[PDB]
Amino acid sequence: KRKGIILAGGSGTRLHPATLAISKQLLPVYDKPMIYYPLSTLMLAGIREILIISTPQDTPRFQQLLGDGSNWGLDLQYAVQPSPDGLAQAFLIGESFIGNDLSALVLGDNLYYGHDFHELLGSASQRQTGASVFAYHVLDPERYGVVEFDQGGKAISLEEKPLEPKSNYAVTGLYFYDQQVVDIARDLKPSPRGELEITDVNRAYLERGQLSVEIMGRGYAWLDTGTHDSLLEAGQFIATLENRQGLKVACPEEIAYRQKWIDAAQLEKLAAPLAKNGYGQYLKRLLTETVY
Amino acid sequence: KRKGIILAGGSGTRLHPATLAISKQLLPVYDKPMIYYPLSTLMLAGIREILIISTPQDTPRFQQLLGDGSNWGLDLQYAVQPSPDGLAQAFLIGESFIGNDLSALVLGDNLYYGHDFHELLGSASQRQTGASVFAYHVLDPERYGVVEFDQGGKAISLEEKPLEPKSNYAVTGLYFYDQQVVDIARDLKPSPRGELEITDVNRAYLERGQLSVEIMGRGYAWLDTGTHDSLLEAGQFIATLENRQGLKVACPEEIAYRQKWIDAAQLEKLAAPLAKNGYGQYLKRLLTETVY
Amino acid sequence: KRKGIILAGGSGTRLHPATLAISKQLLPVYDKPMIYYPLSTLMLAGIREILIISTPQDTPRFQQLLGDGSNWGLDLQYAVQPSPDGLAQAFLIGESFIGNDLSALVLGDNLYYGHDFHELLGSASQRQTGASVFAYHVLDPERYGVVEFDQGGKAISLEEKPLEPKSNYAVTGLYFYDQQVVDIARDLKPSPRGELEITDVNRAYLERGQLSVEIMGRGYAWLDTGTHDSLLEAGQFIATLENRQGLKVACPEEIAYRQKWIDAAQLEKLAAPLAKNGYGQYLKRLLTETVY
Amino acid sequence: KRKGIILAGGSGTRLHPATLAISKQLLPVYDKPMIYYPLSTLMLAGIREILIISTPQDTPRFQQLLGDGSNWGLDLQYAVQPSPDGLAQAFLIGESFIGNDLSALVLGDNLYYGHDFHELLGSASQRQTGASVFAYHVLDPERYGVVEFDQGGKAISLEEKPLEPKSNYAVTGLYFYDQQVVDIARDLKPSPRGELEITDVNRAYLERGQLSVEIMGRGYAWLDTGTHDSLLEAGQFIATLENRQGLKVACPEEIAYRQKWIDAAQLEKLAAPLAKNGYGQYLKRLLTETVY
Ligand SMILES: O=P(O)(O)O[C@H]1O[C@H](CO)[C@@H](O)[C@H](O)[C@H]1O
Ligand SMILES: O=P(O)(O)O[C@H]1O[C@H](CO)[C@@H](O)[C@H](O)[C@H]1O
Ligand SMILES: O=P(O)(O)O[C@H]1O[C@H](CO)[C@@H](O)[C@H](O)[C@H]1O
Ligand SMILES: O=P(O)(O)O[C@H]1O[C@H](CO)[C@@H](O)[C@H](O)[C@H]1O
Repeated sequence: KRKGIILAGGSGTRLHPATLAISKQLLPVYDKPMIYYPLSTLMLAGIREILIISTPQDTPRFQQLLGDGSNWGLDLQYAVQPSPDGLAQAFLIGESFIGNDLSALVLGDNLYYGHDFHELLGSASQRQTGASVFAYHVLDPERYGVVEFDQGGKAISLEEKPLEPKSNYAVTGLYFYDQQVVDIARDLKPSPRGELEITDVNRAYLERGQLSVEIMGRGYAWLDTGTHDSLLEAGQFIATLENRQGLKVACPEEIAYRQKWIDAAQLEKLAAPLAKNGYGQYLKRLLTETVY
Repeated sequence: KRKGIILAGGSGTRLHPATLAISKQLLPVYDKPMIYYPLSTLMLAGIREILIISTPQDTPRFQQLLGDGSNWGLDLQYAVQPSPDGLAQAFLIGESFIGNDLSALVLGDNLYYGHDFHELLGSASQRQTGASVFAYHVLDPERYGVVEFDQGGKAISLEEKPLEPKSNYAVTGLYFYDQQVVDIARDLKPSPRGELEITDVNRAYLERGQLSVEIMGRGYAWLDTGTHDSLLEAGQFIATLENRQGLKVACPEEIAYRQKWIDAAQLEKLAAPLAKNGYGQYLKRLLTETVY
Repeated sequence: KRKGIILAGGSGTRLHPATLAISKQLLPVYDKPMIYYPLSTLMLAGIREILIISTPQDTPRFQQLLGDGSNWGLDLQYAVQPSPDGLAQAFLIGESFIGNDLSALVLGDNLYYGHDFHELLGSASQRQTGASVFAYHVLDPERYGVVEFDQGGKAISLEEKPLEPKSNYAVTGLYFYDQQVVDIARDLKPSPRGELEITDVNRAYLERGQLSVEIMGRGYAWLDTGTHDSLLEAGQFIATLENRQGLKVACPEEIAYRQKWIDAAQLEKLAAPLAKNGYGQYLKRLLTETVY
Repeated sequence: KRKGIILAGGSGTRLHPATLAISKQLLPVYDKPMIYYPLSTLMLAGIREILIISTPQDTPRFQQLLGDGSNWGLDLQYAVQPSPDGLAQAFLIGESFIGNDLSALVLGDNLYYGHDFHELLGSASQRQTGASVFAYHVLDPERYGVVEFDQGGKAISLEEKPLEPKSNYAVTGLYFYDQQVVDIARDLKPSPRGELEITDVNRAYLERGQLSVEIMGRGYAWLDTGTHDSLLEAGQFIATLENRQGLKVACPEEIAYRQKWIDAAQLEKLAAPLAKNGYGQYLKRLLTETVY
C-alpha cells in the first residue's frame, strides 16, 4: 500500500494579480481545475489514499472542492504548509499520514499525458524498496532538477537548477519512495536557496545505490502550468485533445469508475448535479459506451 | 455625472467543474482577472463611481480584490444579486446607488479591444438623454440580443435570442442610460424565460424614439468569456497583443494614472508590493516612458 | 519487405484559398511541411521504399522537395492521380510499384504522435498476411470510416461516413496490406459517392476473417490537417511539444540517423546548408547528444 | 495617384524547411495566403496599381495566383529581385514602374488590423510631399528600425536594429513616398550589413525636415509573420477574429467590391468557382448583406 501526497502549496507573486483571487492550483486548465490532473495521476497509479498539502488560505478551498473523496472512492485528507520551505517538507508535514507505508509525491502544477502512462506508473508503484523518479528531455533543464547518465544509461548525478546542466534531462515532479524517506528528510539542511530540497532527498537514495531513474520518452507530454504562458499552452493542449476525441483527460470520476472504485450507480449520482453541462453530459455518456 | 454598474453575478453551471473552484469573474484572462476588463471599460468612459453586483458568495471576494477603489482613484461599492432573474434587475438592485443620475451598465464577461475605443465610449457617455447601445456583426446572432436596421441605417427592432435573427448584429453587453431607466425597469415583467431582460429595457427606449444604436465596427474586438473555449481564445488574444507591444490591455492602474486620477507617487506605491513580478515591473516602467 | 504509399493528392478545397498557392500537403504544420509527418510515419514502421502519389500539378513540387530520397537513405518514387476517384485507386495506380510485396498506405494529412508509436507500428508491419488497421475513439465518427466491435472486442462491421455511426471508433488513415490488396482493389465498383473506397477494401478483408483491427488508445494523438482550423490546431500542438522538449516531431533526418540509414557524416552534410536556422542547428546538436 | 509596391522576396531561411516547399509569402495565414494581407493594405489605401517584387523562382507563382489583377479591379505587375540586397533596392528595381508618381511600399510579411485603419492610411496617402511612416510600440525594438521622439512628440532619430534602442517605437513595414525617393535611393551605399536600407531612405527625408511619423496606437495590431511562431500566432489571431465576426480580414474581393472597383456581377463571377467552400460562400453572402 502506497500513499500519496499532492503538494499544492506555493508562492503566488509570479502569478499576481491573476491569482489575487485564487491559488494557482484552482485555476482551470481548459475545462477542469488544475489539481484534477496530478490527482488523476496518483489515481492512475492505483493510489486511493491521498493527502493534500496547501497554504492555510488555500486548504479550505481545496476542501470545499474535493471533500473527503468518498464520492470518488478515495480517501482524502488535508494539511497545511505555513511557508514554502521546500517540497521536501512535505515529508515532515506528512510524516504521520505516511506512517510506515510506501508513498508517492506529486506536485500540483505538473501535468502528464500519454499512452500506457499507467503501465509506466505501475512499474514504479509496485516497487517496494528504494525510490523511483522520471526523466524527461527538455529545452531548459536549468529550470529543473537535472540528472546525468553515463554511456551505459545509468544515472550518476543530480543537480538542482544548475547554471551549467550536464544534460538535457529533467526530473519531473512525480516521485515514488519506500519507508526510508521520512528519516532521510529529517536530516536535511536547508539549501542556500533556503529550502529543503527534494533533489537532496533523491540524491540520498542515489548515494546508496537505491535510486531508480526511468526515462519518460518524448512520446509523453509533461507540461508545467506555472506561468501565464504555460498555463495557456496547456489549456490549448488539452482542448485540442479533448475536442478531437470526445474524451476527457484527467477526469477523476471516469477513472474511479474504470478502476471499479465506484459503480454505475455512484457514477449516475455524480452526473445528476452536473447534467446542465457537458461535464455531466460526459459522465452520463460514459455509462453507455465502452471505451477501450 | 454618470454612474457605472458591473453586473458580475452568475450561475456558474456552464464553466463547470472549473468554476467549482471560483466565480467566473475571478478567473484570469491571460494575466489579470476577468473583471479588470469591464472595469477598465467603464474607466475609459470616464466613470469613477461604480457599483459591483454579484452573488452573495462572490461579493466578499470581489471586495477582497478591489477594495473600495481609493487606491485607483475610484469609488467602488457593492451589492448582491441573490438570484439570476435578469440583467435588468441590476437597475432595481441598484436603484438607490443611481439616484437621480445618468448611468451605464456593463456585463462582467464582456471584453472590448480597439483603436479609439475611448472616443467611441465618449460619444455615448456624453449624451444626456435617452439610451445608447452598440451593435457588432457576429457569426451567431441567435445567442444574443439582436438589432435590425432599415436601409437607412436606422434601428427598427430588437429581439433577444431569436430562432430566426433578422440580422447579424448583436447588441453587446455595454449600455448607457438616462434617468428614465429605473422606472422603466420597475414595470418589466419577467420574460417567459423567467427573467427581467435588458432587451425589454432597450426596446422601451426604442418604442419612444429614444434609443441610440451606434455601430462598433469589425475593427474592434468584442469577445465574451463565457465558455471554456471562448475563455481560452480570449486569453490567447490578449497574450498575443501584450507580448507584441510590451503594453498591457485593461490595466486599471495605468488608466487611472493616465486620467490623472492618481499621480506618479500613488502609482509607485501600487507597484512596490508587486515588484517581484512583471505586473509591478510593468507599473514601474510606466513612470519613465511616454506611451502615446 | 513492405513498401509504402503516401496518398497526398485530392483537390483539398476545404483549405481554399490557402491552397490556390500550393497543395495542402506542402503547407507547414508549425515548422516543417505536412508531408513530413506521414512520411516519417512510414519511416518509423521500417519502410524505406515509398511511392508518393499526387495530383499532376503537385508532383513536381513534391519531387522538387524530397528528391529521390537517397539523402535520407530512402528510395522515393512518384506517380500521379489524375482525378480524386478514391483512396483505393492508390493500389491500382501503384500496382507495379508494389509488385509481389507487402505494403502500407498512409494518407497525407494524417498526423500521429505518442509513446511507443514505433512498437505499435511494428506489430502490424511485421505481420505477413491479411490486413491491419487502427481504430481511434473520436468526437465525430460520422466524418470517417467507422468500425464496430462486439462485446468481446472483435470487429464486426465497417461503414464509411455513416449518418448513424454504430460506435465512436474511427479507422485512421494508415493501412497495412498483404499481397491480396491489388486484386481486391481491381474488383471494386465506385461507391455512390463515386469513389473506390478503402473502406470497401477493408471490408473485403473483414468478410474473409483476415482484417486485424488494433486499438490506438486515447494516449496517442491522431489529428487530421484537412481544414483551416484543424491545420491550425495541429500546428499549435506540435509547437507546444517541440518548444517544451527541445526535440522535433517527425524530422526525417533524425529518424534516418537513428535507424542507421544514414551515418554521422551524411547527417552533417544534411545540416550544413541549413545551418543559418534552427532546423540545421537541431540536426547538428543531434550528433553530440544522446537522446533516449 | 500613388502607386504601390509589395516587396515579397527573399529566402526566409527563418522559415526552413517549410519554405523549401514554397516562398514565405505564399504560406497561409489562417485561411488565405500571406500576400493577401499587405495587398489588401495597399488596397485600403486607395491604391490600384501595384508592382509585386519577388525572387526569380517565386514570381511565376505569385503571377499564377494573382494574375494581372483585372478580376479584382487592380492593375498588377511583376518584377524580380535577383538577390536580397535591401528593401531600398525596391525603388531601383521599380524605378520605371514608378515614373514620376507618388508611391508606397509595403513588405510582404507585415500584417495590419484595426478600427479606422482606412482613415489612418488615408492621411498618409493623400499627402503629396515628403514621406510618411508609422511607429508602433513593441517589446523588442532591437529587431527593427527604431525611431526616437523628443518631449514634444517630434521625431529626432532613426536607427536600424540597434543594440541599445532609444525607444520602444518600431517603424513598421509600410512606407509612403513623394517623387524624391528614387533619386534618394540612387545615392545609397550598402550598409555594413551589406544592404541598401529603407532606414537610410527614411533618414534622408528626416535630415531635410520632410519625414512624417504618425503613431499607430496600441489599439491596432501590427504583426509580422517571419518565424514559425509568429506565423502561428498570427494565424490564430485572424481565426479568432474571423470566427467571432462571420467576416473576413483582408479579403481582396470584398474590398474591391466595397470601393466599387468591381460590381455585383463581377463579384458573383468571382464566387462561382469557389462555391464548394466557405470562401466563395463568404463572397456570395456579401451580395445580400449590408455590412457597416
Ligand atoms: O517547482 P520548483 O520548486 O521551481 O521545482 C520543483 O519543481 C520541478 C518540477 O516541476 C523540479 O524539477 C524541481 O526539482 C523541484 O525542485
Ligand atoms: O449573457 P446572456 O444573459 O445570455 O445575454 C446577455 O448577454 C448578452 C451580451 O453578452 C446580450 O447580447 C444579451 O442580450 C443579454 O441578455
Ligand atoms: O479523407 P476522406 O477521403 O474524407 O476519408 C478517408 O479519410 C479518413 C481518414 O482521414 C478515413 O477514415 C476514411 O475512411 C477515408 O475514406
Ligand atoms: O524584415 P527586415 O529586412 O529585418 O527589417 C525590415 O523590416 C522591418 C519591419 O518588418 C523594418 O522595421 C526594418 O527597418 C526593415 O529593414
